[PDB]
Amino acid sequence: YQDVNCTEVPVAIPTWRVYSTGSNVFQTRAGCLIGAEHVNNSYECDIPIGAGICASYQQSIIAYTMSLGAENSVAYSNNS
Amino acid sequence: IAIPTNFTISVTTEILPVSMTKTSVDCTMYICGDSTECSNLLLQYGSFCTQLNRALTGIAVEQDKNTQEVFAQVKQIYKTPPIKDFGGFNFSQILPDPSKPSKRSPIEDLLFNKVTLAQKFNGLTVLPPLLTDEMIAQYTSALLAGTITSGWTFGAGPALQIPFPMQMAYRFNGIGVTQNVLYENQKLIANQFNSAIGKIQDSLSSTPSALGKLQDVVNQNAQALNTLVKQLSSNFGAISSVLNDILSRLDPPEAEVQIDRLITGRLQSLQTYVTQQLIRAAEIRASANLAATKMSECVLGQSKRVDFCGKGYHLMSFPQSAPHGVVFLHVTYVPAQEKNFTTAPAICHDGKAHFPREGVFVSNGTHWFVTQRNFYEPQIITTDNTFVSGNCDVVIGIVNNTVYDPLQPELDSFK
Amino acid sequence: LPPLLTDEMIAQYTSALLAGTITSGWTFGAGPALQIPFPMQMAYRFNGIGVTQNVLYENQKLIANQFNSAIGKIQDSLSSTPSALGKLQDVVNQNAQALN
Amino acid sequence: IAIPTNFTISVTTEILPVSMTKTSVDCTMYICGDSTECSNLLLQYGSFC
Amino acid sequence: QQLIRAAEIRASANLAATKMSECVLGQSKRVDFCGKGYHLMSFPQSAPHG
Amino acid sequence: YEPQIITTDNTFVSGNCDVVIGIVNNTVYDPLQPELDSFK
Ligand SMILES: *[C@@H]1O[C@H](CO)[C@@H](O[C@@H]2O[C@H](CO)[C@@H](O)[C@H](O)[C@H]2NC(C)=O)[C@H](O)[C@H]1NC(C)=O
Ligand SMILES: *[C@@H]1O[C@H](CO)[C@@H](O[C@@H]2O[C@H](CO)[C@@H](O)[C@H](O)[C@H]2NC(C)=O)[C@H](O)[C@H]1NC(C)=O
Ligand SMILES: *[C@@H]1O[C@H](CO)[C@@H](O[C@@H]2O[C@H](CO)[C@@H](O)[C@H](O)[C@H]2NC(C)=O)[C@H](O)[C@H]1NC(C)=O
Ligand SMILES: *[C@@H]1O[C@H](CO)[C@@H](O[C@@H]2O[C@H](CO)[C@@H](O)[C@H](O)[C@H]2NC(C)=O)[C@H](O)[C@H]1NC(C)=O
Ligand SMILES: *[C@@H]1O[C@H](CO)[C@@H](O[C@@H]2O[C@H](CO)[C@@H](O)[C@H](O)[C@H]2NC(C)=O)[C@H](O)[C@H]1NC(C)=O
Ligand SMILES: *[C@@H]1O[C@H](CO)[C@@H](O[C@@H]2O[C@H](CO)[C@@H](O)[C@H](O)[C@H]2NC(C)=O)[C@H](O)[C@H]1NC(C)=O
Ligand SMILES: *[C@@H]1O[C@H](CO)[C@@H](O)[C@H](O)[C@H]1NC(C)=O
Ligand SMILES: *[C@@H]1O[C@H](CO)[C@@H](O)[C@H](O)[C@H]1NC(C)=O
Ligand SMILES: *[C@@H]1O[C@H](CO)[C@@H](O)[C@H](O)[C@H]1NC(C)=O
Ligand SMILES: *[C@@H]1O[C@H](CO)[C@@H](O)[C@H](O)[C@H]1NC(C)=O
Ligand SMILES: *[C@@H]1O[C@H](CO)[C@@H](O)[C@H](O)[C@H]1NC(C)=O
Ligand SMILES: *[C@@H]1O[C@H](CO)[C@@H](O)[C@H](O)[C@H]1NC(C)=O
Repeated sequence: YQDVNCTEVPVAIPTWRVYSTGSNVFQTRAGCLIGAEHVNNSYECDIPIGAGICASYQQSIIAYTMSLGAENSVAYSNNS
Repeated sequence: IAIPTNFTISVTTEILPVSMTKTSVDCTMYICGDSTECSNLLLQYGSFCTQLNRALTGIAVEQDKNTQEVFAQVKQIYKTPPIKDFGGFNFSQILPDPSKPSKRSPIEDLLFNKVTLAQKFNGLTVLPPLLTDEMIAQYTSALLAGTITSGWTFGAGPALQIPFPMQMAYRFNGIGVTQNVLYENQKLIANQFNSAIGKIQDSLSSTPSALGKLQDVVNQNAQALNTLVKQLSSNFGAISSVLNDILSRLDPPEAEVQIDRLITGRLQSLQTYVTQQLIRAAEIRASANLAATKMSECVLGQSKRVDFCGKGYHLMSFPQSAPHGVVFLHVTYVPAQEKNFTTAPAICHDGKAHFPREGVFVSNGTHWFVTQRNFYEPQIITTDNTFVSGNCDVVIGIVNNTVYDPLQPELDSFK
Repeated sequence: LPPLLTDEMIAQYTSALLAGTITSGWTFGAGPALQIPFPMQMAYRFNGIGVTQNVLYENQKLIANQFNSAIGKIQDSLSSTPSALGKLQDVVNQNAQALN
Repeated sequence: IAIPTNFTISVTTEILPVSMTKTSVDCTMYICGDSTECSNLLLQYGSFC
Repeated sequence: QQLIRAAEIRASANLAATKMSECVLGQSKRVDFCGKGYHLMSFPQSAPHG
Repeated sequence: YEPQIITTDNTFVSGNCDVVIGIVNNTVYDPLQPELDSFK
């Protein structure tokens, strides 16, 4: 649901009742996603959502914060 | 001829917008405004509504690709070493500041504060960008760390570390000035670099209209949105500009005409707005492509194209994020303090002509010397730095002189 | 609306650029303009495409004659053929037709 | 292998437009043309001009 | 129509400025960017609208 | 990476030793001394 402080999805509107006021709710900047489980990990970006959040399919659908890339560091010494 | 004897390092600012504000308009709600009769009447007109929605969505998608092409160009994310010993150089202005909210560098903070910026309307909406400001800052920091520690090697293959003064020596050797010029003047170069970067912040802060380009985009987009909103309250040749009065005060049969007039007017206004947005988006896309090219060709490597990055002989560059664009800090080499000499195309010794391998023949009045072409450094003429070709008759401006053989003294001493 | 820059000032810019590039070489685009004789500038420019300086200093007359001949032929080539300046006239015609 | 033994110096022209002709059209005068009734009627249409 | 034509003319003017800066003000090593062959130099001449 | 023995043909002399920082000592072979000694 786009840009809604979703405390009122059932009022806002069969099988739709599963995706209306479900067991999983996660408020984001772009709205809130129903039917996906939040994850503390971070992977590459599948189907985007907004504000640096990409949903994906692992089963189940997971919403996570995007990961830019693998961390790296070069051993910099003044004579190497 | 006139050869300079001294140089100056300068830093120049460049600003290029790379993105717009993603937006979408409720096509049916804007024209109708939650009315059943209006929707029923609009159903006759066909599929203009879907066309407008598809065009706006296509415009909104491309901004994310613009940002992705401009910034996301490094496979990995690099990190600056905890200890900073760069041979006398100072990067505290561009590198991220740890003891600070968020992670923006002081120059980025100044840029974000300088730009002056948004509401909810009837059918209009704004979609948040795919990449937040922190991620763009992380991209810029990764690029900056990679170019500080590795050079241009991190844009081709695996990153390979190298001391900074050696990288700068390579970059002078890349414009026809030997390494010893930097290696014998390291402290002065460091001082000039630090002073130029320090002056950049004051130059940005003093003039209020320094940006002038990222603000115009915001102003004109806001003007377009405001005039689109204001177009809603117009008679358009109808009895009234509000549907409720027409519906209530008048019966339907001669009210469909007024409703149709209002629908035609609002549809025309929306179509004009969409067309203008399409043209502006094309312009912004061209600018973003140019910015991506400048990134890839100047930040990730030294450029030989004249006046592409800064005015002068290009050295290297530093990106900085901006609210809806990117800022470049081109570092260039500019000579100064020139004085004239007298030349000659060739030197005639032993009946044969001689030409310089790298440089020119000059003399300060009596004695001839070979020097470079961008820094006056005389050298004694020997066989090592000249090559012979043909006789002296064919060349026009030959002169009378001698060239020494370094082997002769040793050979005479040791038979 | 009249143009901001009259044709005389545009000609003055072009003349300044031309004088700078004949006299000072490419230096006037980097910093202060620096003197250099023209045959040495062409020696630099041959050296810049992988050809040593020998060819020019021993063939100065030939290159000068070919340069003069080519410049002379340019006038005839762009004058005799009527359909040379096509893009400019096309733009003017398009604007005039749309306004009409 | 092949290696040239002689060269020719040649020049070539190239043409690029850089500017259009500046122009402007008055919306009210074009649409109405010295008529107060037309101007009053057009005032309702909004701010297209 | 005028807006679209003006955008095209702006693109052409940008290309002309790039050619001026890259070839009049210095030698260029991009192939076939300035002429057909190994580029040496260039000279600008004005025109009515170009 | 193809290392080579430092001689006087791949290096050029410039200036004095103390002006530059980071200098290190080594020897630089001269390709003429052997044949010079071969003809005493
Ligand atoms: C080249 O320019 C630099 C600065 O642009 C000169 O450095 C100055 O030299 C004066 C005279 O000795 C002293 O005040 C300082 O050493 C420098 N001053 C500043 C403000 O930097 C330098 O002397 C010039 N010449 C050479 C050969 O380097
Ligand atoms: C031209 O330059 C040369 C070298 O730079 C000068 O030769 C030296 O000049 C100084 C000062 O006059 C003398 O102390 C040296 O003995 C000269 N060198 C030798 C090998 O004798 C020369 O004087 C300059 N000529 C000018 C400036 O007219
Ligand atoms: C550079 O120009 C000067 C004059 O501007 C040339 O000096 C002349 O050289 C010719 C050589 O045949 C003499 O016959 C003249 O008498 C000289 N003129 C004067 C006023 O002395 C000089 O030759 C030119 N240099 C080159 C390499 O062509
Ligand atoms: C440079 O030196 C050469 C060699 O000494 C000069 O050549 C002489 O020129 C005179 C001029 O009439 C002749 O009479 C001599 O016979 C020449 N000598 C030889 C060995 O050929 C030359 O004039 C000098 N100046 C230049 C080349 O400009
Ligand atoms: C290289 O080409 C030029 C012309 O393209 C040749 O110059 C011509 O030479 C013939 C015979 O000497 C003359 O009849 C012509 O008048 C010359 N033309 C010009 C424009 O000077 C030159 O001979 C060629 N080089 C070689 C080595 O054959
Ligand atoms: C760098 O090399 C020079 C000579 O190669 C070293 O000079 C030595 O100086 C000491 C006394 O100061 C003498 O006893 C030696 O005979 C000199 N030569 C050598 C080969 O040792 C110089 O000391 C070296 N640099 C440093 C920092 O030690
Ligand atoms: C959304 O509701 C929650 C709790 O009611 C709270 O975060 C806040 O009141 C709302 N957030 C908004 C309106 O941004
Ligand atoms: C991990 O996930 C849980 C449940 O979503 C959340 O409460 C917690 O803040 C997350 N982070 C850490 C560090 O536990
Ligand atoms: C070798 O290089 C790696 C990084 O490539 C660095 O971590 C390590 O400390 C270096 N070791 C030595 C002995 O130079
Ligand atoms: C770099 O400049 C800043 C300017 O305030 C200064 O505080 C800092 O000490 C400088 N860096 C070093 C290594 O001295
Ligand atoms: C340098 O130029 C000045 C005048 O521009 C002239 O008087 C002087 O002689 C020139 N220097 C030399 C070495 O010819
Ligand atoms: C490199 O850094 C170390 C410690 O900062 C210092 O002792 C050493 O002299 C430096 N190397 C050079 C060539 O200055």
